[PDB]
Amino acid sequence: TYKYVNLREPSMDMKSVTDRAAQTLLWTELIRGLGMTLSYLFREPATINYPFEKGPLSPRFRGEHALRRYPSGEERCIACKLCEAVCPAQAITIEAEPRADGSRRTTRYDIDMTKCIYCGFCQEACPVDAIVEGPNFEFSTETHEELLYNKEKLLNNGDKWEAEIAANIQADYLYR
Amino acid sequence: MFMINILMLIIPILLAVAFLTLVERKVLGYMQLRKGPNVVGPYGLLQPIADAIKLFIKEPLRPATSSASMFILAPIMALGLALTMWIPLPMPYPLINMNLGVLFMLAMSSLAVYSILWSGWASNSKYALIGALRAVAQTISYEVTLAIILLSVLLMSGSFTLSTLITTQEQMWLILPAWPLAMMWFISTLAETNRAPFDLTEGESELVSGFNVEYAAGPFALFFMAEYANIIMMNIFTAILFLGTSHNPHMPELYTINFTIKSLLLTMSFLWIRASYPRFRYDQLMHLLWKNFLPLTLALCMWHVSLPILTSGIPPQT
Amino acid sequence: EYVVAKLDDLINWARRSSLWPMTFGLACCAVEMMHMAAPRYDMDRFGVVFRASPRQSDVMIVAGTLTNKMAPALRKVYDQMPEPRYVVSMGSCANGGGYYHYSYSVVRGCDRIVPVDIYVPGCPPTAEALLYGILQLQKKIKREKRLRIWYR
Amino acid sequence: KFIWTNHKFNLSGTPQQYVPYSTTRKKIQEWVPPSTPY
Amino acid sequence: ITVDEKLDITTITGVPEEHIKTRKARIFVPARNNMQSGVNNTKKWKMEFDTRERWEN
Amino acid sequence: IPHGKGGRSSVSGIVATVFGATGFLGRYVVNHLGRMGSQVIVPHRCEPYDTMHLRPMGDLGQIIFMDWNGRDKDSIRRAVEHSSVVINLVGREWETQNFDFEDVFVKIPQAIAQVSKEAGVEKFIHISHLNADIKSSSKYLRSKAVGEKEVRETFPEATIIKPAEIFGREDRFLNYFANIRWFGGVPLISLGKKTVKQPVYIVDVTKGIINAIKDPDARGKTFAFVGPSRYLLFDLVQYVFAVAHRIGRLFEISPFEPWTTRDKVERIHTTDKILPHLPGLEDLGVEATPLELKAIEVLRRHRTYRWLS
Ligand SMILES: CCCCCCCCCCCCCCCCCC(=O)OC[C@H](COP(=O)(O)OCCN)OC(=O)CCCCCCCCCCCCCCCCC
Ligand SMILES: NC(=O)c1ccc[n+]([C@@H]2O[C@H](COP(=O)([O-])OP(=O)(O)OC[C@H]3O[C@@H](n4cnc5c(N)ncnc54)[C@H](OP(=O)(O)O)[C@@H]3O)[C@@H](O)[C@H]2O)c1
Ligand code: SF4
Ligand code: SF4
Ligand code: SF4
Repeated sequence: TYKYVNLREPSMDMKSVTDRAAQTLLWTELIRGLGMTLSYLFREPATINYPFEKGPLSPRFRGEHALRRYPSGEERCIACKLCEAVCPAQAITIEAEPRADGSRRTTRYDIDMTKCIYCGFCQEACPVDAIVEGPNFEFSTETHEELLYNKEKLLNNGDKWEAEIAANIQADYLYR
Repeated sequence: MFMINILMLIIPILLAVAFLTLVERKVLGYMQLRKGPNVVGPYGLLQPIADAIKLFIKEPLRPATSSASMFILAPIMALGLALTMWIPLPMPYPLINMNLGVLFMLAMSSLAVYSILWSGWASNSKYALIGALRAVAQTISYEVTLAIILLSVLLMSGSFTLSTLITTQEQMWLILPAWPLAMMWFISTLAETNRAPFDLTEGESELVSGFNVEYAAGPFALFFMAEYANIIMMNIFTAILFLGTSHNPHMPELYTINFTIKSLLLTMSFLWIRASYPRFRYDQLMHLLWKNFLPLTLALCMWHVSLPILTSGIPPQT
Repeated sequence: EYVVAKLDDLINWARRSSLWPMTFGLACCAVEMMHMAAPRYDMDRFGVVFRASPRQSDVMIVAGTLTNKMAPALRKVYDQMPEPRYVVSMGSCANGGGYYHYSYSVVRGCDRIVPVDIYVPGCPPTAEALLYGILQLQKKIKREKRLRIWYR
Repeated sequence: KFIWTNHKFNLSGTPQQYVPYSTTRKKIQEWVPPSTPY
Repeated sequence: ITVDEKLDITTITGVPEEHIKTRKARIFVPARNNMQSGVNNTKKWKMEFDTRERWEN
Repeated sequence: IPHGKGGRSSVSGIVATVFGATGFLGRYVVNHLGRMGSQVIVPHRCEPYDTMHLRPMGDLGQIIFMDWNGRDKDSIRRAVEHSSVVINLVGREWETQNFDFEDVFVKIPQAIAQVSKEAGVEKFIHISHLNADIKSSSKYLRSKAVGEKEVRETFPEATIIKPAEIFGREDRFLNYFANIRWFGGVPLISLGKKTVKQPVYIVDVTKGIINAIKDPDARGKTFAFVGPSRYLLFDLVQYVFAVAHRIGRLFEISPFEPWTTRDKVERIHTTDKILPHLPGLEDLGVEATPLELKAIEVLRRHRTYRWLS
């Protein structure tokens, strides 16, 4: 359909034009709002007082990585070379080679933490359900020699909290 | 000990102009819905001791391209005519008694803009060059709006001194009778001293940063402490020239008490604006003075001249 | 003797408690910088007043992606800043370039161009791991200007 | 089990910043020359 | 109209650098990965260059 | 073993170490090892933040920092244990109010000529100066020619180096002049006689090392560094005013880091051009650089535009 805005004409009669000459010359407008709508300061401030208080999130949040393990640990990753092949940024790097018993596992697993674009494509391709984006924004170290991760940085970083992780998926896994 | 009455003035004021900068962002804080500098204080009241000390540690570069002889005599001012102007200003007892002194402000109101033209030119090219030129041009066209509407009332009080101007406002708060003028006494000092709604001189929007752009932490405390030594004075004036208190030959002290609970309300006006209104685009900025502000100010002068004469009113002075 | 090391509980507490950060808007990451100065998480008034001119700053901040044609601009601006300067990159594109890291017209990494100090990792860092990236930099002044004059 | 007891931090140099390394076995296995006899 | 016939064997110069004369390209029909029997990965004549050293970082 | 091409993010098989490497010279060498690939372990004394302006020098995981004192015989033994070549630029100007300066050219260059020799470094290197002669001169210039004698005993293979008065970008040699806005230029000592020395440009010296850094076949065999042509005039002090058209300091200021009314004034006029028989440069070359052309760059003053020289 339509509408027309800013289409109006002044009335042009001496009952009006005072009302527009009691405005220009006496400032009866322009004190209407910012004489007032500004104050209106008397509302409670809204601030999350940071070092202590913190704000909301959701169980589907994304962040620092992990590699779980079952009960008594198997290093849940089977090195099926997938979370590697859907990765848009191509951070992941994986090198398998048959472990002594003959069950296969990894050797090098490196997520670069600069390239990773935080998809949620590597949480959703792993069929054996290993690699999982943690909900901890712990980060920010002082040397780029660092953020590159090896395998045996990840596991700890994913065994430091599994009380966080293992209780999110069981909220979220019923939807997908 | 007359020398210890002076130095008791220059020092105790540099604390206000310091601790204004804090109440700058608390009051302007809760307009935004938030709290003001908080973490460091505990209340924040301790912020400005940490800020005064970061600058003078922080290295004061000069442009390789500057003329150093001007790059000093200019700021060696922005802190004089700001601290001299305070001298003859009754509260209630002014340090000096100047016969005709009211006129002496305009002497020192007129001689500061000749410290802008130096600095912005002293340094270098087009952000402070033609950018410090055309803030000259607006600063001198808001005097003719001024000296007249200062001269109006002085027909209504009799003389040029300030000891009479407490007597005449006795039981009449001089803002009734000329309330049309009083408005224009306000938009002037806000337009002349480069504050919020006509903001252009110091740049944010129209340019990068006006006139401050070159000075690093070293000199730039002075201006940032000079520009706030005018603003709390004209506003510590307006309220001796309009909203009068009642002298008390007995408890002088209750004069100033009730006097800073006015001049300190009044000031909190250039902060209560700055949250609110936008800028003027330098055409509209002067283009609204000649056409609009001025014709009245003449017309009223033809009025406050006759009103005493036409009522046998003529105020008792020479 | 001991006066110096007690003096640096002043000057090394002054420079950390008032910062005048420049910012670079370039790319997505700029908006999750704004919301640090919006009232929720309120950047200013926690000690750090927001943007000033290039000359008056201390901590510049790099958001966004740095192409070829922006490099000649940055390296110049980083200079003019006064002494006590730092560089805190943020976002997954100042760390080695997000993606675009294989492109032709993106510099790879923005450490290459300047001596960067603190990092933060992810398309937009969540407006949180920003401030917890600064409460690293206000804790990264434990340094002392003693023990240069006063040892050697 | 298979999870920690107390905690750690993200620290800048603790002294321990972890500074990653390579996790793999060698590559080409260069030849050894023969010993003392001609 | 300026039709101006002539013959000069088309060549172009300056856009790449030294990789004009250093290398030798190759034009070959891909061979069908043999672990599977799908015959559809054939049929287009591609080209691909010589391989130079990849080292370790 | 060297791989690939020398651009960056390459190997080229040499480790290194560079002691000092904060002030004028050392910063300007490592910058030539943050290119051709290396492992440059740069230690440093007291300075946490003054070393940052360096870091975008090696690519990533190349240069790596440690902390050391140097009168502790361990601090030099913890680093070098893994190294190939190790050069040494250490030492400075004026006697410190703390370090008595006597053996800091004697004990320090030996203190790092401790287990370095033992632990199996190789191609160890040290610095000398073209003008240092064990005859009596000059209070600072002396103790430097002691190292050529005293220290050369240890590590029979050195290839210890002997360059001239050098002019860099941020250097203090030719910059003591033109800072002389003052009661007037007064030459040393008010005589136009023996100026000037062999003013080689800082690139060529810092391209000498890395040309000897795997040379090969220069070890024990010391070299000295030719200047350009040829000796020079008094005009050098006029030349300054011909074109000029007339770390870890403090927070506020430094009490004393002076012009030193001492060796400083007499160290600049000591001249003594010395033995040609040292190989010493083109052999290690190929480099030699003039003055007249390269002295505009480092000199820029309050005209900043006009030259017409
Ligand atoms: C950058 C560093 C180098 C600069 C350092 C020095 C800078 C000095 C700058 C001077 C700026 C202020 C000068 C303004 C003069 C104002 C004088 C004045 O208006 O005083 C008013 C008063 C009037 O007298 P009245 O009140 O009518 O009668 C009293 C009867 N008992 O008058 C009186 O009471 C009598 C006057 C007594 C004062 C003697 C004259 C003083 C004025 C001399 C100023 C010299 C000019 C200096 C340069 C000015 C440049 C702006
Ligand atoms: N070959 C030449 O042409 C020539 C000319 C002039 C002087 N020299 C001498 O040859 C070398 C060239 O030095 P330079 O050009 O790089 O200037 P420099 O400013 O002396 O550089 C020396 C660096 O090492 C530091 N240092 C001083 N004493 C030290 C010590 N005992 N132990 C460890 N570090 C020390 C200095 O301060 P920090 O301790 O804070 O690091 C500085 O960082 C020096 O020994 C110099 O005295 C040579
Ligand atoms: S997690 Fe899924 S994808 Fe990542 S490696 Fe183990 S199996 Fe392959
Ligand atoms: S996180 Fe996002 S980017 Fe990093 S790997 Fe998984 S998908 Fe690819
Ligand atoms: S990564 Fe950070 S910078 Fe690169 S695009 Fe996503 S947001 Fe903008």
